Amino acid sequence: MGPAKTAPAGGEVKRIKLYAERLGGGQMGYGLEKGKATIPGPLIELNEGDTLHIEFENTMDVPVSLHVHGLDYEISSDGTKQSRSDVEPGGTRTYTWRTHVPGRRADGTWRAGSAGYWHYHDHVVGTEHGTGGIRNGLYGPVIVRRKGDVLPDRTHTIVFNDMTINNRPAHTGPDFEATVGDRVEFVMITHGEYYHTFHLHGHRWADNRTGMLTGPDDPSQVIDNKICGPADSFGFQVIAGEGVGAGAWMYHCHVQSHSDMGMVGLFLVKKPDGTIPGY
Amino acid sequence: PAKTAPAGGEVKRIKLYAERLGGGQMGYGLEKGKATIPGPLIELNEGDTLHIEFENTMDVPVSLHVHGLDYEISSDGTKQSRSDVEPGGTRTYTWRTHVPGRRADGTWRAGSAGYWHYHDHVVGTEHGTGGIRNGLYGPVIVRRKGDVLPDRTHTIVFNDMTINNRPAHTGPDFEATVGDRVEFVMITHGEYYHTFHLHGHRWADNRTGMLTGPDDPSQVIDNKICGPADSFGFQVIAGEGVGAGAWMYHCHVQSHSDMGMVGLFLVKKPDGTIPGY
Amino acid sequence: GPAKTAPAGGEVKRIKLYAERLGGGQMGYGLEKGKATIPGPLIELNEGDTLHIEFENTMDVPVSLHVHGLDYEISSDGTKQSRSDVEPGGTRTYTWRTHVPGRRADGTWRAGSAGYWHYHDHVVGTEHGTGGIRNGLYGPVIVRRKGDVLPDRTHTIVFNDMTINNRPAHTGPDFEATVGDRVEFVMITHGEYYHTFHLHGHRWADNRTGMLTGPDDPSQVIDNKICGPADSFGFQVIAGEGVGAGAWMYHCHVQSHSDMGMVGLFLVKKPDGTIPGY
Ligand SMILES: [Cu+2]
Ligand SMILES: [Cu+2]
Ligand SMILES: [Cu+2]
Ligand SMILES: [Cu+2]
Ligand SMILES: [Cu+2]
Ligand SMILES: [Cu+2]
Ligand SMILES: [Cu+2]
Ligand SMILES: [Cu+2]
Ligand SMILES: [Cu+2]
Ligand SMILES: [Cu+2]
Ligand SMILES: [Cu+2]
Ligand SMILES: [Cu+2]
Repeated sequence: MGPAKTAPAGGEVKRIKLYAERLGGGQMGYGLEKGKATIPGPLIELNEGDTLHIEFENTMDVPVSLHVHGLDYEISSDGTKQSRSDVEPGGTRTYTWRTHVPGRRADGTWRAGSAGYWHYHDHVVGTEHGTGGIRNGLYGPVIVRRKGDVLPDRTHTIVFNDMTINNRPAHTGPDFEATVGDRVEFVMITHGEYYHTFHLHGHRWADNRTGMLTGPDDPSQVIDNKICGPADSFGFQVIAGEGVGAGAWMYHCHVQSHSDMGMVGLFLVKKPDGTIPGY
Repeated sequence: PAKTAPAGGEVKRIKLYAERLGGGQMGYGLEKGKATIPGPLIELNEGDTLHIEFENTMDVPVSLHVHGLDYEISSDGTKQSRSDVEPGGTRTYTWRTHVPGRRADGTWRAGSAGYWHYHDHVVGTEHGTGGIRNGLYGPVIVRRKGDVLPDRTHTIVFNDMTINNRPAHTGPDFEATVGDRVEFVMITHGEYYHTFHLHGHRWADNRTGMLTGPDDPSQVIDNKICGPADSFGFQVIAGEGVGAGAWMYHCHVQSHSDMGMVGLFLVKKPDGTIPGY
Repeated sequence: GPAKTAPAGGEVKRIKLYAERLGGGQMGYGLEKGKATIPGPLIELNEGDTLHIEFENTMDVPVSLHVHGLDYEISSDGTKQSRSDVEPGGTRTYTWRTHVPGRRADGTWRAGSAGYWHYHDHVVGTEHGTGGIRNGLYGPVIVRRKGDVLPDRTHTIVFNDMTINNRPAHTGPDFEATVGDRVEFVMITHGEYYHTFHLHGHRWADNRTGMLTGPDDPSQVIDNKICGPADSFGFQVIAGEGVGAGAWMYHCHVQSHSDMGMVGLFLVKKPDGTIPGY
């Protein structure tokens, strides 16, 4: 275990493509290429100061939109019908997201930077709030890193969408694998009608911007359990198995009927030899 | 720039009336026939004392209960403490506030500063379920010396399934000009949890809703879960980095969105116009 | 006089714990047979302490001990999948450890174990402990950091589904203090529902200790807090500070919940023992 890799300064202009596609069984998803849509959608990362142009195409037969949390966008990128920012069937649009660093305002106040654990999702499918689109799966993680932020080995996204994790059948996970000592990042997003409490066995994080204590000064409560509600996003990083060891470490919503009905997954933490004790 | 709050400590006095409004609604007001939902904004600087000369203008008992401020049990505003007000009655409710400081035990005593609220504790039940439903609630802000002052303050209450007891899809909308420093007080009441969301803007989840400086670890959010009696606030620079537009705020619980808990933060260009609206 | 503070930890400690049936379908944890309570006994450790829990299952159904926030190996997870439950009549030793904060090799700052936590059954009735938790097997755990301020008294309030501590509606509990006492509350939530915890006449910081660290701590100061199953938090107040003696209500603020009896009293006495208006 050596010194942490950290995020560099941003400010570069970046470009991707995104498609909205019908998937099997009435689901809909975002993808970086036609035929490539996933639920959750592709993870988008940026460094504070980066600009992102998303060349967007709706391949479906209903209007769809891309709406993002926390980042800078003009009203023309709001991704709503009210702002005439949605996309007709077979149409395209360029959505532009911007980000900025923190800094002293001319009025003496300190302007918060864009950095955080955020998300994007449809605002027009089935209702003008994207209720149907979100149900069907159009949602995905966005991470904006501040310069100096600690980088993980792997990032995993867990979305509680109504009664499902990542729109999966009950009791299907997903499961994520790590090796003891790995620095693992989780993005935790909630959607739909219901409140949840996210819980992770054998690990804990700080309730704050990065999910990690900035040092001894940081008062933030340290927690393994966090209540969340539709459109909430937070994130954190743990050292897999730290002080605990290898094992199949459950994560799950802690609402009792929710865990019983199956919103449950495994953080599978292997010994260096690839074996998991007691699993 | 950035006007700030002065040091507190004055003794202050206001009149407050509970009154019936249209259709089974009830509200607090600063003058008879002037009641509003939400009630009048009460602002204090830490150390201030507030004497409230309270008159119940209605035909049923009512009370005034406040969160976070200093009050003796006789100002609790409950039946249980015999602090409520009979129909037609008057009472003086007293709220006090204090600054932070070191205690004799060595700990750090938190001051009164923050985003708080008041509301009835006796109407319809001994928890004020009927009164709160009917609209007796209002915002209270206590400022610490040095706190940044806004240009305008707006109160948004999620009360059960309504915003400020309005009919669905009625707003309210609030207007601003790009660059204005705008304060929001966000209160929740009733039966249900909600998630408050504002397009195009973000705030720090902390006492003032703003980062204190480069060392403040607080998560920066546009979406916040809230339950009955939850109280928070923040300030934004209107349109900062995003420009003008009709910027939606709304509950993010999907059916609540769909059922009309929605409003607009209307941010005008200097010329008074809103793009896309 | 200066507050008492928590000492450095690092001792190896040991206790016995029993799971046992109580009246009317209730189940509880206890320090001695016949002694089970709901909530179960308070367990208090200093960071670095190790705790060996010598556990006996007194009941006819398998039961388990699962804990939040503390370090434990998978063999102390307390779940069926890890084969850490305890057969009826059986015994097992569960081991919880704790650690202090400090720098990692990678240069980051490792969070310590300190906090307000809880333990409960993971096993009875479903493999999430739904029956067990409903029956009352849950309890508070506090892990203190060296230097943390210590109270005169600690009280545990658990919102479990629609009850406070599995008590009948409108039964409290009520807690007594004298004006000026330093009183600690551990607030835990279990079951199916979100709640909001509210305390009249007092307030705390929403943060690790429930108290502001000093003039630079940004944490919101609150009298009202939303919580959901398995959330835990705690705080300490000076009873009656700036307010005075009185019967100070606490309750869930969801209106139907308070109307239906999730309510209790923080009874703050004058030094002579009397409470005004009560
Ligand atoms: Cu929206
Ligand atoms: Cu859930
Ligand atoms: Cu657990
Ligand atoms: Cu959203
Ligand atoms: Cu109350
Ligand atoms: Cu809502
Ligand atoms: Cu949004
Ligand atoms: Cu209240
Ligand atoms: Cu579990
Ligand atoms: Cu409740
Ligand atoms: Cu209250
Ligand atoms: Cu648990």
